[PDB]
Amino acid sequence: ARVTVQDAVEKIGNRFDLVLVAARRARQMQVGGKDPLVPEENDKTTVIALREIEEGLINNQILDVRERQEQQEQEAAELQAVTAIAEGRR
Amino acid sequence: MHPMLNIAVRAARKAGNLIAKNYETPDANDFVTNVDKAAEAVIIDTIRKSYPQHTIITEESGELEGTDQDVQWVIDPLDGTTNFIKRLPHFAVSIAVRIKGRTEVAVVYDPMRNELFTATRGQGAQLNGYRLRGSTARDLDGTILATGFPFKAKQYATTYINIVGKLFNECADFRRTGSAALDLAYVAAGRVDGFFEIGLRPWDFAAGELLVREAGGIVSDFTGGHNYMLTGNIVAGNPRVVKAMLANMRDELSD
Amino acid sequence: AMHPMLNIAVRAARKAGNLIAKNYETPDAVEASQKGSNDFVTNVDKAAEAVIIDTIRKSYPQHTIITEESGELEGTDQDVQWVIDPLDGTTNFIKRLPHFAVSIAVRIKGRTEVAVVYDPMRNELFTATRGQGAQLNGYRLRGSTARDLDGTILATGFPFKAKQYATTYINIVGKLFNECADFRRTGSAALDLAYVAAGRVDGFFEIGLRPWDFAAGELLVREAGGIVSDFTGGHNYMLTGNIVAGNPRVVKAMLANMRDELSDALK
Amino acid sequence: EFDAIKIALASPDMIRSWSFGEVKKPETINYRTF
Ligand SMILES: [Mg+2]
Ligand SMILES: [Mg+2]
Repeated sequence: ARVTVQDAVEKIGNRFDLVLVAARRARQMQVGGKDPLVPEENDKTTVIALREIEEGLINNQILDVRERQEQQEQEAAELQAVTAIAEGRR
Repeated sequence: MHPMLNIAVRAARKAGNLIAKNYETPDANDFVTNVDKAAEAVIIDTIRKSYPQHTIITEESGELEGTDQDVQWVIDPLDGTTNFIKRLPHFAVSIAVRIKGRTEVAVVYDPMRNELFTATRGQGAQLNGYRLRGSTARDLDGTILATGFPFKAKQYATTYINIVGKLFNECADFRRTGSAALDLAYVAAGRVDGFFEIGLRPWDFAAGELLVREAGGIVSDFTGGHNYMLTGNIVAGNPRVVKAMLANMRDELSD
Repeated sequence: AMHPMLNIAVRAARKAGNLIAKNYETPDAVEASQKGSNDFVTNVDKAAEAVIIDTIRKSYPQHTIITEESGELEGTDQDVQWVIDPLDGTTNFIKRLPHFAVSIAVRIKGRTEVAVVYDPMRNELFTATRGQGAQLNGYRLRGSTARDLDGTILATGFPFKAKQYATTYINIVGKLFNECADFRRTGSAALDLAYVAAGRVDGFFEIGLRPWDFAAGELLVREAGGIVSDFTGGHNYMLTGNIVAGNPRVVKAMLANMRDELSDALK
Repeated sequence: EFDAIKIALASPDMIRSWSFGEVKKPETINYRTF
């Protein structure tokens, strides 16, 4: 249920950065969809992202650190696999 | 010397066939590496079927071992890649088989002109049934230098420039087709008198150095030593011109 | 259709190149003699020049001919010239280095109209006629679409006949090696020009070239999108023999880079 | 792909470089054969 964006722009003191980070999070939740944190009400991913923003648990830093954690896990797993293959080829 | 050479020749045949086939998809930086990987992979299959014991050494895959670590396969599926990137047809496949800390089998195959140079240590290096008798020049008079600009070793840029300047003051002319392996094959077959390049790599010259030495020539580094295997600094040709070149090029080096 | 004089020229160049290939596989039949600096000239030059002259006179018994050997054979007419090099890179054919070509171009009122170069070893046939373009064995030629001096390949020639510029030349090359990726050196001006027009090398330049060593390639690189000039941006390159050629961007960048390194004698 | 626009005159060599040929005849399309 989104009718305004004032709470969101309060959590991010600029409408421009607001829509930017919210579109980034919505793209996350739409393609390669991370599960939406706030329980959706059968709504589009856009308002889901806005709600997750205004609730106070999504912002620029949170998105960046989540991306970095994903990078770390991904690199650790794939490097373990490549070392296993390296032993398998010898 | 017969079976190893036959296997290597068939491998170079398949590599050149695939390369020339893929040479007909015109496009105007990545797919060149893709067909490179593909030729390397079919080479790898040739290595696995025939003699699965030997070990492979490629610029791409590093070194992939089996059980017989005493037989290293140094296979560059492409030399002078930029040429094939620009459709300029001067490129070849370079197969080498080193045994007991020493190169023994060498093959360089250009699929465009169908140039298939083979080399076994001792009995020498043939081409299509012909023996490469090196160059006839005794000095740097009127000779040609298979010169190579270090487009990967820009640190020695100015030094190399001063060196080639002294040379062209003394020598006659250069050549550079942008293919180290084929440059070595050509200086081996007397097509160009002398050769010298900076910052090369074992998978590049692994076969060409033997092709040269079997042709009444020598291969060395810029200081007459034998560490050119890894220092990447190579000068080659029949001994007369190599001596005449070193005597002029020593006194402006940095290594 | 196909330009008439272009057809005659390409037939003549085909015959000359077949004779060249014939002389190639016999490292015995070549009986050369030194004429200049660090280069011979062979009997094969004379044979090919004779074949070309005869084939031309067959269908053109009055056109003027120009050649390094016969100088200028002034036919009864003097507006239609045929600049001929039966061999570019005779040094390479001496050492049997399989990289050379025959070159034939036609000047009308001083303007090059048709031009061909022929590499018999790879059976490559660079044709080019004015106002219609350049073709490689049936494919169009647009030259390298590179837009700057980065990653480019630069074809060049060392002045084995005028080695005085060498030092200067060296500096030039040195300066260029600061930006460009790699150079190319085949000892064959015509094939360098062709490759430029072929988009195989992204730029060419040479100090002190002979008039009949580019008059065929220059039309190729012209009608293949590229431009030619001297080292100062002018059109006097036909006299100075100082050539730069390639797509407009790389030529402009090379000229801007070389404006300083060059010497006043060349400008 | 870019961050600027340059504009200036075009040398005759430049213009001839752009072209892929030289038009010579005025008539455009034959009507008995389109
Ligand atoms: Mg390689
Ligand atoms: Mg000539």
